[PDB]
Amino acid sequence: MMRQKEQEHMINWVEKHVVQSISAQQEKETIAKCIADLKLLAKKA
Amino acid sequence: QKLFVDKIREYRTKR
Amino acid sequence: FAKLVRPPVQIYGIEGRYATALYSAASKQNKLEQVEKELLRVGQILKEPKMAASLMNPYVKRSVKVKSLNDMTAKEKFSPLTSNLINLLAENGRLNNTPAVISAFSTMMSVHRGEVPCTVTTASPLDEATLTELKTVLKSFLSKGQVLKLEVKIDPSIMGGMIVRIGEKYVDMSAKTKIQKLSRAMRE
Amino acid sequence: VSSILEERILGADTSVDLEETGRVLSIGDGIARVHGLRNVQAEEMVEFSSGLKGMSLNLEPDNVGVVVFGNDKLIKEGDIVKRTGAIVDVPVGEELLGRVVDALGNAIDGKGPIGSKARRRVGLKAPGIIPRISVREPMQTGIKAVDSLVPIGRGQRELIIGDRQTGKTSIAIDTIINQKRFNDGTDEKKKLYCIYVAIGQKRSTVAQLVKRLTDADAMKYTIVVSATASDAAPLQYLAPYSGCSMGEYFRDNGKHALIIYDDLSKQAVAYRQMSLLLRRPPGREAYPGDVFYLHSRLLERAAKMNDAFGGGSLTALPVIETQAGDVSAYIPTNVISITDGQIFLETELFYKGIRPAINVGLSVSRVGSAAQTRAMKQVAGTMKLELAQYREVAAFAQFGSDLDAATQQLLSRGVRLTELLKQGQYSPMAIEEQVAVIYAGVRGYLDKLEPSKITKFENAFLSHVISQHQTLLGKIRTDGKISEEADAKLKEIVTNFLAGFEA
Amino acid sequence: VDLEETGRVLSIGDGIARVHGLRNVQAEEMVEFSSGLKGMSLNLEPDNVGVVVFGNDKLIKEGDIVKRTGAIVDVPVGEELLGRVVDALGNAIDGKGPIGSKARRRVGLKAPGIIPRISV
Amino acid sequence: GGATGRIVAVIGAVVDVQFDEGLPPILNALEVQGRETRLVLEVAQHLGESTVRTIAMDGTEGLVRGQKVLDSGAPIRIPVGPETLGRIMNVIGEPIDERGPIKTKQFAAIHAEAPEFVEMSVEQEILVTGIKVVDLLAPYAKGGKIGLFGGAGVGKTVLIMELINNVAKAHGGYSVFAGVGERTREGNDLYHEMIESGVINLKDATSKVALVYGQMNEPPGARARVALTGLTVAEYFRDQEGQDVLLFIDNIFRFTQAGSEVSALLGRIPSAVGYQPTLATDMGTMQERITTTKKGSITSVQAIYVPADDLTDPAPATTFAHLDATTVLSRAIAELGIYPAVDPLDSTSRIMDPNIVGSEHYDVARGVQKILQDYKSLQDIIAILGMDELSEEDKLTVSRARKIQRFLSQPFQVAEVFTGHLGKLVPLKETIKGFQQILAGEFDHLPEQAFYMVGPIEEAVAKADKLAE
Amino acid sequence: GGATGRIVAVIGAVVDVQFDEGLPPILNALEVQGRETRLVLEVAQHLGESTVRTIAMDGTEGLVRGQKVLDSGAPIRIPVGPETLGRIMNVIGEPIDERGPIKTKQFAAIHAEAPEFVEMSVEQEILVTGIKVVDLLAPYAKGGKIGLFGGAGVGKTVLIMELINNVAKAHGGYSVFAGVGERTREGNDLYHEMIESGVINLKDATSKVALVYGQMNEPPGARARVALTGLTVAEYFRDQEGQDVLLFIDNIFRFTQAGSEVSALLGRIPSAVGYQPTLATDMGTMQERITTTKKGSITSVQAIYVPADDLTDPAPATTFAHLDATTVLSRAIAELGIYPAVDPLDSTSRIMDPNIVGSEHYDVARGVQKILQDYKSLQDIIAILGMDELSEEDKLTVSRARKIQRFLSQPFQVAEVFTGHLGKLVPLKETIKGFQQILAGEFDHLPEQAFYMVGPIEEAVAKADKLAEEHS
Ligand SMILES: Nc1ncnc2c1ncn2[C@@H]1O[C@H](COP(=O)(O)OP(=O)(O)O)[C@@H](O)[C@H]1O
Ligand SMILES: Nc1ncnc2c1ncn2[C@@H]1O[C@H](COP(=O)(O)OP(=O)(O)O)[C@@H](O)[C@H]1O
Ligand SMILES: Nc1ncnc2c1ncn2[C@@H]1O[C@H](COP(=O)(O)OP(=O)(O)O)[C@@H](O)[C@H]1O
Ligand SMILES: [Mg+2]
Repeated sequence: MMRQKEQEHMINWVEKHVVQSISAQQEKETIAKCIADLKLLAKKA
Repeated sequence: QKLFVDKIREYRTKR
Repeated sequence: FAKLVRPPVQIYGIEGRYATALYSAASKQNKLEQVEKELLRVGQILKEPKMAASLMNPYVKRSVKVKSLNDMTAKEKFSPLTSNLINLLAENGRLNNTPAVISAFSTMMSVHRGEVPCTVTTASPLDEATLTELKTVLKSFLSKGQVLKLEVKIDPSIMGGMIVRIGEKYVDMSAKTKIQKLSRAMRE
Repeated sequence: VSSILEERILGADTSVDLEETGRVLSIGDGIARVHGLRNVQAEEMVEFSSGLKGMSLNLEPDNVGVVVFGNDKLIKEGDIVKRTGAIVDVPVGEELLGRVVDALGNAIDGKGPIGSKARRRVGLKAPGIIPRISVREPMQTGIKAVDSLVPIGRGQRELIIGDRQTGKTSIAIDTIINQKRFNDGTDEKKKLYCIYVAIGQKRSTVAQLVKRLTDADAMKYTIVVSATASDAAPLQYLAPYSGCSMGEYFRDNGKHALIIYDDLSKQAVAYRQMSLLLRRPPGREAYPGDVFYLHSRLLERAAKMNDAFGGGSLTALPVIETQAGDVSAYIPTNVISITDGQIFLETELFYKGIRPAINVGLSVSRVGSAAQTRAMKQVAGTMKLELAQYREVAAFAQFGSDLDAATQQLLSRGVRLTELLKQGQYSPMAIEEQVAVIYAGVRGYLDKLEPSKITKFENAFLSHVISQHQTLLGKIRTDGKISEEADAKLKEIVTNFLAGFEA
Repeated sequence: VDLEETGRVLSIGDGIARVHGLRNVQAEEMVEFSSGLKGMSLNLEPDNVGVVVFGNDKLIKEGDIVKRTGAIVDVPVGEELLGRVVDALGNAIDGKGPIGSKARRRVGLKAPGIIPRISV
Repeated sequence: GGATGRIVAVIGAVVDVQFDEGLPPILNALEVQGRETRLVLEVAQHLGESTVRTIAMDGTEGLVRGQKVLDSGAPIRIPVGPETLGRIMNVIGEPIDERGPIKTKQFAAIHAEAPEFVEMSVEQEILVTGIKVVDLLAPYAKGGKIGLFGGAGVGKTVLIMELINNVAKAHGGYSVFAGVGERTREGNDLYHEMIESGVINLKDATSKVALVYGQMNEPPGARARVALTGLTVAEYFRDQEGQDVLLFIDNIFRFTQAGSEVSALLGRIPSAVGYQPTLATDMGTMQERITTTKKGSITSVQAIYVPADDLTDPAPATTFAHLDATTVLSRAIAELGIYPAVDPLDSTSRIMDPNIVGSEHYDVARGVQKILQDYKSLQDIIAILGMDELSEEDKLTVSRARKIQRFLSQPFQVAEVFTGHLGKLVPLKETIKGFQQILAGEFDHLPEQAFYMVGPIEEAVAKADKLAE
Repeated sequence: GGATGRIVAVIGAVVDVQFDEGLPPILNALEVQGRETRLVLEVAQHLGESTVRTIAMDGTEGLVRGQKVLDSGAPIRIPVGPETLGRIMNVIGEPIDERGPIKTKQFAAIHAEAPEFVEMSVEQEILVTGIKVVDLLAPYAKGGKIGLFGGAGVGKTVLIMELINNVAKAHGGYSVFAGVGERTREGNDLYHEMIESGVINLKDATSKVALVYGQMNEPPGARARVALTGLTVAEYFRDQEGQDVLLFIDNIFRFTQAGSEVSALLGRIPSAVGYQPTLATDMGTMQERITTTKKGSITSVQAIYVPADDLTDPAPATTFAHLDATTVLSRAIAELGIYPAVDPLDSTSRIMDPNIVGSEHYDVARGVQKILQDYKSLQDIIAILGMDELSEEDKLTVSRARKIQRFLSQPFQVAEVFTGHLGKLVPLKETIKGFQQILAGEFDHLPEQAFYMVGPIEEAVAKADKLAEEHS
């Protein structure tokens, strides 16, 4: 039960911190990777 | 490898 | 019966049924864009408040509805396709359904042109060079001999962005669903 | 921590790919009309964007009726629905043993993830007339009444029909608790892997059921599959097909398996909810047409396999309740019609005093003496014929029509065998003690012995035979037939014990 | 004339007058037919209003003009109704002159809560 | 002719296919491709933009909206000949006995009209099967629709095993079994018992029973039309083979269940109790196809389920209307202990007339029915007071009728494992002499258990001598 | 935050609200404005575009078509906490005892998920409720669902008031009463009884029972959400306080019937007898939330009306499926004069097991049920012929059976107005001893009139002695 509740606390804080950071992260390499992915699906399509 | 490496980094910071 | 000419998109329902009949007739007599522009002119007409108030109201005695629409047709000189179409919609009383049959037949003709209704969500106000390269790779991505008609919408909730729906095929690199896939991975 | 890190970041591929979707119309009450999936195949697992599966049925030209696997708050109008790409499937292994598994594959009991290896399609086609062979093995339940009047075959389906609160789940758990002594033994042919599919029950009944099985040390045959009341109607619908697919895995590998479908009428009523929400026309008692086809697939997934196909068997026993004993209702007539074996509990014998409350002549096993041991066949056929004679003579001589010596003989032997067939809850006995005690009941030696004293006769007789007659019971159960020296020895031991009983 | 406050009977059938328009109507409202009759507007739909009549359907044609009253289904009430045979809507049917009611009690309010009540 | 179409809507059997070039008429066969197996569709109604509403026979797990079907001009065609004897086929026409394909020359179409009034045969000759209660109380007809009703657990399958054994071995011609929604192990025991008894020969062409078996877990198009497959095979063995042929259809109530399931899904209003409105018409077609004609003689024994012993269900009532000599298999006489718990007090016969069978057989049959019917009201007189006040003669006829009712039981040879007794064969004249000798007053002193499980009257004499001394 | 949409169609509860930009998810609480009292609607089905099909909880009168509706964006958040003890509320969360608003700190939502299988209590302590028929034949489970079936006028409410006035004194755990679709007269009498009995306290913060009332005057949307209200109050007192709560829900057929009324308006196809297709799963979720868990204990006594005395009706049938201790408070045994008219044969309990309740209690209970089943067969024979057709064994069974069947009846404390006797609280060992003596047959000389409305067996001996002395 110790490792269970510490695991739950850990996983929820990880998800909350991910929301906190990536909600305020824009540097257009997201969109660059996404257009690269459309390009890759174009080459394989 | 965009998002999950940032999640790795935050796994380090919680660790 | 007669061989009903197959439309490219099966729009279903009542208005899709009227529209498939009208499409098969206009493709037998091969005046499809003429009938489309005439139905657009009709849909411009029947949004006038006097005509639509006369038509949507009951106790205007259906014979007088048929007479009024035949006189409106004989005033602006429609083709013999949409004349009998408006007369049939008047006789059956589904003049409530005529902007929806115009929308359905417009959809069927827009697929007859070859357009693909592309949806993109960048989840942020994107710029013009991104839109140019995206339209370039997406026009290359869809098919040969078809033209895309893309729309973009935004919302700050879904982080990251770039979901693209092209012709039922839905590619999804949104940061929110990446966290959702890692979320199903992490809970196990 | 670090292992959790690396399994999270390596396990999910995040391999994005172009994929068929479609937006959602009316999301009514677990049903969702989905517009767009023009290449979806019928009855396919599909996936709502909030992370929840649904099953696509009722493919119509307008839209597809996907019925959801769970809660309905998490779905709006206008969200995507991604095709998974395959029919709904159940992860099956032998590492799934002894673990409560929520109806798809999802082990909701707090003991880690399932170590499955063999995924299996759940809507598979049952074997034909050539891969099947007939019942041969004696599926014993430990109940004296079942194993002596309605015996089960490894290779067979046999109902437990009654009314509510009669002992049907208790008969199923007697059947489960008997087979421990065959699992921990030597022969693989004796060993048991059973699947208890609890449909539509409450979670605390399944929890106390797992408590009884763990306290009785049952968790190596057993696989408990709970689709409880709070689960959605397709989880209750699809759960016995999952247990059937796990049983088919064990059967086609060649291990003797069984499935207890507890409260199979709850599958029928969940599928009634599904059809009436997907707007199919209602048939009788508002159940649709193909409820018989539903249970017919589910119950003809089981018979003995051919000797060239591994030799594994399946024993389907579904538990069904009537209401006010009305056998003529739609679901009991359908499920009696598909099955062949059926155990009838009427309940007035439960309040009258026999336990388990098989009220009897309605109950029949069509495989009969073929699914008994040779000893029980040599002993307990005249018992069934005598009980038939006893029932009809008591039925017309309720008031004392004519009492010669023959009629009081019939009522004496009938009442004494009636108190033989009483048996306490959660106490199954092996076949050799059953042969011994029905030998002490049918072959004389109990006919004039005061019918209230039969239960103490049972207790002291089992104490005697387990006290200094273990090797003779080994001779009976391993030799098969009860031999003539063992026959006269049982005669001598029951005579000696009649003396020690009138001592 | 006006589809906001008046409406026309589309189809009076077995017990239901489906009336067209009548946009200013509110649910469960006594709406009166120009045949002198009353009804109560039950289920409101985006095309029509289902008013159930308070009499026979024989007196009502199709397209008979229907007019709102403006208030929920009421009945006249008071001590001035004492000594008297009334109809279900409040009209005196004993023939000895009209009623002198001043108040007007709504026919469908809720029972009191558990606090304003006290036991028998 | 082979016109292609598009599956557009899939619910079980009920599958809507859109044709726009060539429209197949009603009751046809569509081959759905795209499956690794074949899928067949029985075409019915054409609703518009041409739309056939078909019923699909195999499971429709995995049919895409917009699939390509092929259209052939077949109602449904099956391989039919002398080659299809020792082999089990299902309704599409394909072997499910794992013995390669069926190499035949001519096929046959499953759907045809019932022939004509001018071809109906008129002769009525008694068929004796060796069963006591059949041979005197409801005799069979060589060329007549024999039907045996019953609930669940009354003994229809053991009775049909006894008829298959005792008649299909006593038959120089051919046989056709039709398992219409019978459970798979009982049909498997039938196939293995047929192989081991030698009526199916797995080495050459010396077989004389043709098996058509549709399992009980197939979609309703495959569980209704499989009876019609058995009809088609046994019609070919009667139409132009020129042979006395007998057909055993067990169990035509899956036919009506299948019709009620598709009629729930096809879009038809439910009739009385919940079956289809086309019950009497559809079963009239498939029970008037199966009758003896002037070209050939065909006799059809039909194992016919009733739900929970309810004879006023409309499908058993209309099935009564189609038969010639039924046999009720009650349960209450097996609660007594007589097996099968045959009601002859509810059984019929077209064959039982004093000129057809005789005056001796007819008079002893009506005497047995008269003394068993009187035993019911007399037993209800007993049920309040007992055996004290009836009369001398009243108690005498109660004991005589009870002795007859115990004498109606007969050990089947195929059921030597349920009771253990070996089982015997009883000719007709011996049954007449035995019941006439019990009515004649010869055996008023022997106990009721001496007549219980016997064959002739000599077996009752031997069992009475065994019980006494 | 909220989204303003438009009412376009109105039937009762079922109000089709048009949303074009801000359509909310299913099971939401969205308020109609322009009203005297807040008209909270509950979003279900989105059917077309825009179309949330809401169920409306209050006075549907005055709902104009095209009317503005503010969507709040949550399920029905109600006050919970220790500030709700001794304080009445209805399904929105509103206090309807006119004392002021709830001054609690946190809100809990009306709609929640059941506790999972991972954590479920499997222990069964016997709840002895001082009633002879209960503690003998279907004894209650301290931590399990208890159900009081029965028709109209069979004594369900009187048996609930006995259960409060007997068990609710014992549990220091905060009790919760939920009245769903019952008389407002009974809620009023219960509220003043809780004031006078000291169970609630209007001058201090040390009251013991919370009250929720959604009585039968309410429209069907309201009555379909009262059990959820009182249940999430009691589910707060289980989870985030750790108490051993009692949950007295009368009368859960009103919940199911309000669901059937709403669903007949919701346009779903009617199921069997006249109910909805979602009878198994709506009641399934509502009953699976009523469960004893690792975090705390619920002992939930719930009264379950049966329509026209049909136990084969779908709602009582599924409620037999969802329970741990049934009690079939029949009517025919009250035609015979026995109150409560608890059919004890059709009443069972899961806890009756010789490895739990002991061998003595089990043997006495099964002997009592055996004698009464033999009496039912013999009363068929008696009703036709008469008692002069029975043997000595049969007549001793009939006499012992009538003695037992009268001795099951006792007078309660709350039903002292109807009868004359005071409230008898019978302990457990006296129930076992009394029925064991009557079953063993030491009382083959007392009349059967001496066992009627008695209590302990010494009161039966004393009633027979006083009967003989007043005949002396
Ligand atoms: N052999 C037995 N001896 C004593 N009691 C039994 C026996 N078999 C069943 N019971 C009783 O049956 C009850 C359980 O019934 P159950 O199988 O749960 O029926 P259902 O599943 O329909 O509720 C228990 O209360 C138990 O006392
Ligand atoms: N001649 C017979 N002797 C003994 N038992 C019989 C006989 N005929 C039938 N039975 C009984 O009938 C049962 C088989 O029933 P079955 O025929 O399979 O059901 P159905 O009648 O519904 O097809 C077996 O239990 C068997 O004991
Ligand atoms: N112990 C008792 N003694 C006498 N009468 C009783 C007893 N219990 C119940 N009753 C009778 O039952 C009635 C109460 O039934 P109640 O439960 O209020 O009906 P409902 O089940 O509709 O709520 C009372 O009128 C009372 O006469
Ligand atoms: Mg059960």
